[PDB]
Amino acid sequence: GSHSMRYFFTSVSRPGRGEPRFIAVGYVDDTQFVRFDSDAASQRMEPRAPWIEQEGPEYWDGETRKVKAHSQTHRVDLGTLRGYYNQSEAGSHTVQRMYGCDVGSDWRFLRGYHQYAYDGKDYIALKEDLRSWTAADMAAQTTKHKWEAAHVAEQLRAYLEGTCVEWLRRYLENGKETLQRTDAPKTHMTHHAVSDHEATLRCWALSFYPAEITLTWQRDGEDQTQDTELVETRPAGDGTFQKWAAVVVPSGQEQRYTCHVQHEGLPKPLTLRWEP
Amino acid sequence: LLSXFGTPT
Amino acid sequence: MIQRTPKIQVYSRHPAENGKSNFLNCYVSGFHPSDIEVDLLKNGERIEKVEHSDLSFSKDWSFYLLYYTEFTPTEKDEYACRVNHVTLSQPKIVKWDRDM
Repeated sequence: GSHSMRYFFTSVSRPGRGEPRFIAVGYVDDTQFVRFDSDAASQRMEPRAPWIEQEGPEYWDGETRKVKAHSQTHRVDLGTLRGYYNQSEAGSHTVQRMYGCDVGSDWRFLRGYHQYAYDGKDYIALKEDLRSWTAADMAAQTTKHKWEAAHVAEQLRAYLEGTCVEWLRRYLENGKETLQRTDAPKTHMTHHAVSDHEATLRCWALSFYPAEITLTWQRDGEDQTQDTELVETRPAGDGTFQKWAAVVVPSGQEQRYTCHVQHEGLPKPLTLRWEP
Repeated sequence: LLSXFGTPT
Repeated sequence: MIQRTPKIQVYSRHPAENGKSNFLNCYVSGFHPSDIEVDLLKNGERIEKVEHSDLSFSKDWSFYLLYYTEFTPTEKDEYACRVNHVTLSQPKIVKWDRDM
């Protein structure tokens, strides 16, 4: 739906070399407002967006406290887990966590989610009815049972349906300029002869927000998921994204190829053709 | 805003 | 436990004009686990004034990271990006092409 607040935790064990690395990140839609890194000077929750800097010192102190609380939970979790799966003390292992809420175009609660992985694998996810867990294996049933006793989901339902939305709403208001804007992709096309009898047509989308886009090639109006090269979307740095999609054509036959571009910033999709 | 609940597996 | 190779991209923030100050980006994504070496080379030699966004990951739990360092493109300066990962025999070096 129209708006989403997510939080991303990674903890990485380093056995020979001290306490696990912990990195927390918060996101409103495709925008990063806060960051904690255990290997960084300040040892504080730091801003990364203009519309969060205005928040008072009660905000930062809180977050710093709670985020250190989170890293301390994760530090235990790497112990318990290594044990559950009986892994040696020798190896690095990764815990990843992701929670937050989506709201819809009226900014009422759409949906909650709270997902946990170990070593890049689904371990335990809270189900969309926000009452029950999905356990990926029988290490993870142990945990589920543990969290069923400790009535965990009940206390997550409180935050996801309440505080999560109510501060999502807040971050949208205080960042109206940035968070509610849509940047249409600026489109052009380039040519590069490749082979004596071949060119490449690279169709470009630049400076778009949010990050959801679709670029397709047609030959004579018939779609070509064939013969094409599509780079995964990527941040400009400046809070906008870029994408390109290339097909390689038989030279003299460029005019036949059209690249088509969808984004919510476009009412009617744009068709672009090679045109010196 | 972050949770107040530390979820040890 | 998993292992994805990182998919790298080297690209300027804005369309490159020789003589005009710009940003060189090294985007490594889709990778696991997180420990990764990444530098930005000028004609082979390491650029030290580099900055990185905070580790995060995507719908499939694969990590992503942006390394960037202000620079001014020219006709002859050759910018690249060296990434090493535990999924790599040898570090990858990916040259920047201003139309990729």
